[PDB]
Amino acid sequence: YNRNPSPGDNPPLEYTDPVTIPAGDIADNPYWKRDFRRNYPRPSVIAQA
Amino acid sequence: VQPTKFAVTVRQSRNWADAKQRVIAAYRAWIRAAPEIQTMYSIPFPVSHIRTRIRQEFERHRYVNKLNVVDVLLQQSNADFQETMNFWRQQSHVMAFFKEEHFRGEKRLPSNFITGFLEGRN
Amino acid sequence: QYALTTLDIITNWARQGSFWPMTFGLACCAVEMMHLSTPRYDQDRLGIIFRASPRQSDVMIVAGTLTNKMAPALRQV
Amino acid sequence: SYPTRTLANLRKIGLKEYFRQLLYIGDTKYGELVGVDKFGNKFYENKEELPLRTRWVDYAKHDYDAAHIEPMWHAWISYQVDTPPTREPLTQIERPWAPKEHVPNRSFTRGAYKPYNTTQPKIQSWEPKAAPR
Amino acid sequence: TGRPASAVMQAPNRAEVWSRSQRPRSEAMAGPRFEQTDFDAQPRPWAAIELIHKQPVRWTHDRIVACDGGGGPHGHPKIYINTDKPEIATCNYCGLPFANEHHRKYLESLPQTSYPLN
Amino acid sequence: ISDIHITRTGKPLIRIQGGRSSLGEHTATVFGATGQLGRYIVNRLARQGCTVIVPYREEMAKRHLKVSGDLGRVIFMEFDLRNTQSIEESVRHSDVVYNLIGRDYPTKNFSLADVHIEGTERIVEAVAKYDVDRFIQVSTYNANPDSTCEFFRTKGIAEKVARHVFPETTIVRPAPMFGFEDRLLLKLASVTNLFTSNHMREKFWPVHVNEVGEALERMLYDDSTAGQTFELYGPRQYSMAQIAELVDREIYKKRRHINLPKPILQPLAELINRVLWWDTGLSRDQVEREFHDQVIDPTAKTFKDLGMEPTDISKWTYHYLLPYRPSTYYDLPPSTEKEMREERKYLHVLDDQ
Amino acid sequence: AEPQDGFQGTRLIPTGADFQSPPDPFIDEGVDEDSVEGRKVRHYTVNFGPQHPAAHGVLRLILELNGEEIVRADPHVGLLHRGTEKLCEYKTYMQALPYFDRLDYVSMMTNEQVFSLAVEKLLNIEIPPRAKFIRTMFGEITRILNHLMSVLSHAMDVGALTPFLWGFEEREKLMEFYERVSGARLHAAYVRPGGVHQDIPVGLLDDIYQWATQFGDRIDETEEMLTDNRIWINRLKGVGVVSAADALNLSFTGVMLRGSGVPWDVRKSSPYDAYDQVEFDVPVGINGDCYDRYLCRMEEFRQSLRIIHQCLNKMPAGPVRYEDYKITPPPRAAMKENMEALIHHFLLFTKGYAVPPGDTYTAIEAPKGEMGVYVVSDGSERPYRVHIRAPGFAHLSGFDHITRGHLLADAVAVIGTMDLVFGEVDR
Amino acid sequence: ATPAGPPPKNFRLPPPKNWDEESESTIDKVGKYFLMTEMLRGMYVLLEQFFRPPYTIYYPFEKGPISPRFRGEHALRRYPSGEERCIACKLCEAVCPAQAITIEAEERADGSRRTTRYDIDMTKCIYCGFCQESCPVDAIVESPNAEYATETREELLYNKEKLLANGDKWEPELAAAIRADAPYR
Amino acid sequence: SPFNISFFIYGLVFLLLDLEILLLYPFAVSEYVNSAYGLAAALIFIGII
Ligand SMILES: NC(=O)C1=CN([C@@H]2O[C@H](COP(=O)(O)OP(=O)(O)OC[C@H]3O[C@@H](n4cnc5c(N)ncnc54)[C@H](OP(=O)(O)O)[C@@H]3O)[C@@H](O)[C@H]2O)C=CC1
Ligand SMILES: *P(=O)(O)OCC(C)(C)[C@H](O)C(=O)NCCC(=O)NCCSC(=O)CCCCCCCCCCCCC
Ligand code: SF4
Ligand code: SF4
Ligand SMILES: [Zn+2]
Repeated sequence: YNRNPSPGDNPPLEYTDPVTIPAGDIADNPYWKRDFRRNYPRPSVIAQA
Repeated sequence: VQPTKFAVTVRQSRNWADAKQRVIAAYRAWIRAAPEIQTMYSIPFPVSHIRTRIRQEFERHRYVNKLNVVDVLLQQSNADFQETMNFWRQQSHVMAFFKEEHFRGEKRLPSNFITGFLEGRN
Repeated sequence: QYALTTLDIITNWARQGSFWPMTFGLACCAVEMMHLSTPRYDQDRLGIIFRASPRQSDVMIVAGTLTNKMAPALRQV
Repeated sequence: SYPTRTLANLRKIGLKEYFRQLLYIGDTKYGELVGVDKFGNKFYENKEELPLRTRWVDYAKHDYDAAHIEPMWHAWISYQVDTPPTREPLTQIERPWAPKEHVPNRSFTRGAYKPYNTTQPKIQSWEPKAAPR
Repeated sequence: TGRPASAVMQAPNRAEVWSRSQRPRSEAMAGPRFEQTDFDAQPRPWAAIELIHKQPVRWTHDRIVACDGGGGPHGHPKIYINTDKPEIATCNYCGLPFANEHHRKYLESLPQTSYPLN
Repeated sequence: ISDIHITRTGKPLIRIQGGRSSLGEHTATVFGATGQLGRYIVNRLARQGCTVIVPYREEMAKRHLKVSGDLGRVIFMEFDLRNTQSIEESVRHSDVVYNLIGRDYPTKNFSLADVHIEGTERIVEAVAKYDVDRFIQVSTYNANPDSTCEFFRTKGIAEKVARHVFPETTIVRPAPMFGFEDRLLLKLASVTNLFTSNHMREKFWPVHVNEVGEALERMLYDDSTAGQTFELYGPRQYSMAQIAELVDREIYKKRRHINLPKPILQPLAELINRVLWWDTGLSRDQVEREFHDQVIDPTAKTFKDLGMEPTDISKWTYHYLLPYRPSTYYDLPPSTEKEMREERKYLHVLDDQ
Repeated sequence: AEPQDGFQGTRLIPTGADFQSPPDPFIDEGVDEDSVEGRKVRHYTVNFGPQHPAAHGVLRLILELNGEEIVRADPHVGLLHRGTEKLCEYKTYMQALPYFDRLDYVSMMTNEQVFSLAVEKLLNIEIPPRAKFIRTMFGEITRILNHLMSVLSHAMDVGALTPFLWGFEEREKLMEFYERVSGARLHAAYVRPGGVHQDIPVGLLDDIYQWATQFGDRIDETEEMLTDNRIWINRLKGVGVVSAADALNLSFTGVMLRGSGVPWDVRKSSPYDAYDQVEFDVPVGINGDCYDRYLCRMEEFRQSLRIIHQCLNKMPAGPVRYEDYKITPPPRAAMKENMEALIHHFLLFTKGYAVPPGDTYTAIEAPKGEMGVYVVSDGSERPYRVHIRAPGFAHLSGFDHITRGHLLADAVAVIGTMDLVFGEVDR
Repeated sequence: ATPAGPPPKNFRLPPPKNWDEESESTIDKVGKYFLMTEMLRGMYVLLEQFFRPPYTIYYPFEKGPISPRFRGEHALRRYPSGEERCIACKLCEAVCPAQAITIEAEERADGSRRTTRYDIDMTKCIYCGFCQESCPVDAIVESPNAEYATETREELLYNKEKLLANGDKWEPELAAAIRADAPYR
Repeated sequence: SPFNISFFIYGLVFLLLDLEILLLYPFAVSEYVNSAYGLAAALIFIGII
């Protein structure tokens, strides 16, 4: 039962690398709606004035 | 000296009369300690060579006319004094302050133009 | 020649059978040297016993990053 | 080991083979022959032993060493594959550059690997040619 | 050095260097470190350049052919080779030869060719 | 000191003068590198970026020499003074070859003749076989081809064969050397039962191994030292008894001096050397060495010709004998009245622990 | 006008000793002669270390002793200071991640978790649910791994030697799971900004469940040897006692904070990853001593196991890596087939991803206390400043205040109750 | 030390119990002292281990388990043709966390983009595997070989002649580990 | 450095009790003759120490 089979005999072809529909689709996702790195918040600064 | 044997609370010189008083007390302790530094670290030099070399390290900063610069130079001394009087520095750190125990020796810059030219910048 | 060779083989047999290492576990590699003492890989079954003292030891295992502050104590040990 | 296990394996391998194993492995162990390395090492398997002890090797040399195992068998002995090199197609690739014999770890011997620079010196110097006078 | 053939010949398959900045083994394995040494134990891989040119040409009826290195995701990034010059076109990543069937007559007439061509 | 060296054969070296990772570009072969002197010549070349070929007989002994150099700098070769191939292939790449090989006693495998002659022969013949540029032969003080001492005889004859076949040989005749891990001060420091037959009356000019190690570097760096003989020795005349009292004055050790006459000591000296497998410090030829005094060659160059000053042994005894100084709280002097009073401000017992 | 006004010393900096205030006289709680009371006692100093166990590899603590008791304890650290915080300024963010494996070298995937969470916060990205659960599962496998080192090495110093060997088989089994997801028994480099490097292999969640079914029995037998043992009890009761007020004032975190009766866990108070999705309890002690901190650590064994089982049952499907190739590397198959993917592959492994400007202090509940990092970003591809907050560094700083008056055999127990790996302390 | 808002329900401890308020019979309490019963239980647990199977592996005859993703010594691989896979992009040189890779490339005699130098300082390398994640042609890998202690550290400066020799030696096992892990890469 | 007084107490309490138990060993090899009268005296000696 334990570590049986080894990972070396796990069939390569069985595993699937997934995509999620919004971000991995071909037809209804412009990248610029999902570019949250470039919509980063700025630091909001308030001085004594 | 509450936490350690030679600890001194970090203090800021109030004026030049105070700052010169501290420098002289720092120099006094160091040259007092030179026999104790020469046995622990087995320095193969006379106590006189140690004392004359301690003097050089104060003679470097004799022309400092800034009071904020003296306090950092005093704190550096006090900390160096603490790690030498407690056997914390290794003989290798201490007798590496003497700049003649390099296999090239004290003579490590070229003396003049021509001797450094014939040796390729020393 | 045989006789001196036998003296060597016996001497080498005991330098091999009792293999006592002094150790400087400086960092993580020491963890992996501790797993050499655990049940899966046991050193005792081959005769290895880590001794604290250098006087009782045969081999030094420098296992870990050596720093300038640690080096004088490495050479002393 | 334990008496029930060591007794049964004597009933299998015989007293001359029992002493062979005490000299090398230090255990009395019985299993099926799985194949032979090019270096001559022999591999055995027994699903009925303690975990991580189902596969072992009987080395061909007296001064054995873990670097005597040929590479594809090395994956089998390490439980990294379940198919031994005796049925693995990846070993049946023809590679004339591939080594013919198994070379082990060759340090501590006069055949130890010696590195060298593989590139030419950077700056070529003038080959002095004095013009005639 | 010098006496063994392995210390003298750049690779087992090839005797000469194959780039201008490659050090010959004769000069790389001279000096004191290579005394009291086994030169037949020294790492000496077969030269790839000789092996690649022993490769037969893939004849093709197409202008553009695709090479991925021959192992699916175990090859190189898939690229496209144009075979419209009367020469043998080679994959930039792996070196395999490709040639259009239109240049077979011309290619078979050359005296020396960079790939076996059959 | 210069960045360019044209070797005696004519090839140029372009050195970069720094430390371990630098380029000294000198290739050296030091024969006799595992003794007490060789570790100073090896370390001096290696720590400045030079390749040093170190032929060795025993694997364990040589190990301390590798620390001094960066990767590819200290190369070790397994050699035997009777295997010429090992000698040949140790010197084929070398620019300078050193020969420091020498015993003070005969063995079951080497007579002072075999070591100092049959080895110098076998080695210098290789130096001449490959046109090595500099060959430096370390001989002994008092070397003389016609001497009652086999050490002064056989080492004096090697000097002959060195220049018969290699006329451009530097000869170096050092005085008894002293310092760390020597057989001079450490002998007087360590032994307890000491045998002599000339009242410890040897007179000589003790020299520090460290200047000898530094001097051997400078014979490589000056092309003018090639082909002449040097006499390295210290600044003051000394007798062994005067040397011992210095050891005595530092360490406070009591030793037994037996001083058995020469007729009853020398025949006995051979026996002990023939049955004891370690260097017992007394042998037949070593006792004869006791009767001679060092005579300085007046036609031979000295430290000054190499820009060097020897140091005496008196300035160094405290340094090299300080490790051998048993000083506990017991041996301290009787206390004074002032400090006896200081003890009354402390409690010297913990009555609650 | 510093530094100009400081040249002549016209201003003095107001020190804390200026703002000292006398205690209120009313509600204030608690000489030379011929007698021996005025007499002074000499002390002698003692150089303690290095001990045999791996974790306390580079400790040179100098004690001053009055007889047997400790007067003042001065640890000298730095024997494993390797300049990590400087070398991190010359590396990209992905290149600097392996430096975090080597801080607390018994708790690797939680060191790289706090660096990933810090970088991910400046990236302004949300990592996928599967990597959230993978990280919370392997963060608790890590917590079990560290406690097996910390508890059993502590008892090996105290002189119990058998529980150490039993639980290092448990440690030996739990490092097989590290080597299956990554290829390292110690330094995985598995947790990375944007999720995890690779998906878990296809039979691992079954193998962790098989390990899970028996791990409680291992805690129970380890607990058979120490918990009720009077020798164990009489070597940890009353030892290394810190008050709740002082643990806060001393910068204590974790079980050092929690063993004095302060209920506080970063996982409960500032939830990260999938911790808000799992039910677990927080052991809080009473008497602030080593026995409480031993009992709190054993309870965490059972709580981490209870989280790992919950993570197995909520493991969702989907990417284990943030689905954006400007931040995380594309699959190998994409890079070998699609133009945009090879461009994003190439630039991530040479330049790295840019992090937007700003600074963040991020903390997690590491097994040795609170571990935090301060990262200044300059908007470029290399960190402008990385600062690691190590729980053990603050713990060793309070060793003098805690071991004062104790015996040296007591102080060895205090060293083990503080979870101390010196690569953590010196960064 | 407790959160703001109402204190936790029964956060405060009960008052301590006096010695005579404790619920433990003198017989039970005195017997456990003199008989040392809890120490007896722990000694019994060691008898239980005594009669259980050991965990030990006989190495080097039996090896421990290693995954297809294991990170051992480096190797340079070929194609089925025999050409080196490496085209000198230098990506593995850029990503090296410890600057352990030094690559010099130029145009080969046949015009192909190939390395002239390929050195890996095995004493600088941290065995992270980054070099093999960044490859676009699977040229650099880390074999499952962990058994190569050497005598001198000059033996740990792998040049391109040793790394290719390693790939020729280890190719079946390298191809096998790649075959297992490729879907996840 | 001052030495702790407890070292002295260990040797002293041993020295006296060890002398005391020594004085009882003759009783254990002379019990039958000593009988009740010897027991009473030894009980008195045991009681004092
Ligand atoms: N030191 C002194 O007081 C004086 C010494 N000298 C001479 O200077 C030289 C170096 O001095 P020092 O370092 O003290 O010498 P040591 O005796 O300490 O070392 C001599 C060296 O010669 C090697 N050697 C000796 N005999 C043989 C042999 N038969 N075959 C091969 N190798 C051999 C030794 O190797 P191994 O250890 O394996 O035997 C060792 O490396 C010697 O020639 C010495 O006689 C001259 C005058 C004074
Ligand atoms: P006189 O009135 O002529 O001079 C007095 C001074 C010097 C104060 C001048 O009047 C003055 O105002 N000078 C400027 C103030 C000044 O000197 N600043 C610096 C003072 S601190 C200092 O100089 C520290 C020096 C180094 C301390 C350590 C020295 C020994 C270390 C090595 C010892 C040997 C190895 C262990
Ligand atoms: S091994 Fe791969 S990453 Fe490294 S230079 Fe070659 S092709 Fe580029
Ligand atoms: S595994 Fe080693 S060689 Fe490869 S990138 Fe990492 S440090 Fe560099
Ligand atoms: Zn291709």
